[PDB]
Amino acid sequence: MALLTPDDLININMQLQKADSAVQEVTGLDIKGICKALYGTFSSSEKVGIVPVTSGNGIIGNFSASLHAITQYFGFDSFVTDMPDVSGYYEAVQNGAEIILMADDRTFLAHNLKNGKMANNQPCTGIIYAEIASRYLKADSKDVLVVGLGKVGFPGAEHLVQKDFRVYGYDADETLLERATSNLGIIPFDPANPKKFSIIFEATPCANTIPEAVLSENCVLSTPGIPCAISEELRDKYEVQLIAEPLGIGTASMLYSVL
Ligand SMILES: NC(=O)C1=CN([C@@H]2O[C@H](COP(=O)(O)OP(=O)(O)OC[C@H]3O[C@@H](n4cnc5c(N)ncnc54)[C@H](O)[C@@H]3O)[C@@H](O)[C@H]2O)C=CC1
Ligand SMILES: N[C@@H](CCCCNC(=O)[C@H]1CCC=N1)C(=O)O
Ligand SMILES: [Mg+2]
Ligand code: NA
Repeated sequence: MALLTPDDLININMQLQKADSAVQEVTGLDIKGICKALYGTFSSSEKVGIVPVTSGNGIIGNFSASLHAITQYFGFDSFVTDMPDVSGYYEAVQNGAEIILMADDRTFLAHNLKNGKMANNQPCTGIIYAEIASRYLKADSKDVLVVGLGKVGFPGAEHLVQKDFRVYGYDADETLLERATSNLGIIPFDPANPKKFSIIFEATPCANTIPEAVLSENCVLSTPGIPCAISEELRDKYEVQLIAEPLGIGTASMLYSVL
């Protein structure tokens, strides 16, 4: 388990703007366009109730405020409830929320009360970041390297397999790698025998997970992982096109998936 810190979420609007610019450079589409390609949906000022939750480690500084900003950015009529938890849920529904957005330490969900669709942050984040990686316009290859095969990584890899990409996967935990290979049919990546990729998807709570020998010039690294999968030095050396943002892209994926 690795949760967001208040420091991760400083100037969320600038982080989102930069991420959107990067996604547009890499794919030719903005985040809205990516969500449109994934789900066929667009926002129509749907009312979104954001409920703070005191469960477990409790309320995270900047979390609800960031969700407030993210939802407004994508054109939703969002609000944050005064009360937390069940009282907050009640408040949200009474105040006309169509979509409920809330998170404890284990689950971050979006529930559309109008159509009954419900999203989980983990697969939604994996899918969108993998989708963005795969749409790299100057890729020249359908080989994709997936580093990290957990809650976010596995559904990302699954998506890429469904989208007919040649998926190579690595996880430091042998069992997780074996599970991904036997359930998805991905190619197990051997770090001792590396090849260069133009498309990399990483979902790990660790730094320096992308070895130099894997990088090619101008390669895309699409990663929700925190901290950054690659050092500044390696990122600069190979002019890596980085898509990395702490909350907004995954939240967009959730919201557009329930429309
Ligand atoms: N930016 C965003 O919007 C979001 C970010 N996150 C962040 O994404 C990260 C991943 O989340 P989950 O998939 O839920 O975590 P997880 O713990 O379910 O999966 C992480 C996997 O990475 C593997 N791993 C660790 N070090 C490695 C290395 N050096 N090489 C290869 N594999 C390695 C672990 O064995 C584990 O299987 C976390 O840092 C989390 O905080 C999570 C949700 C949304
Ligand atoms: N209950 C808290 C929110 C806890 C969210 C923890 N989940 C994560 O950190 C996920 C979300 C994206 C990256 N990891 C609150 O209401 O303030
Ligand atoms: Mg994100
Ligand atoms: Na990382």
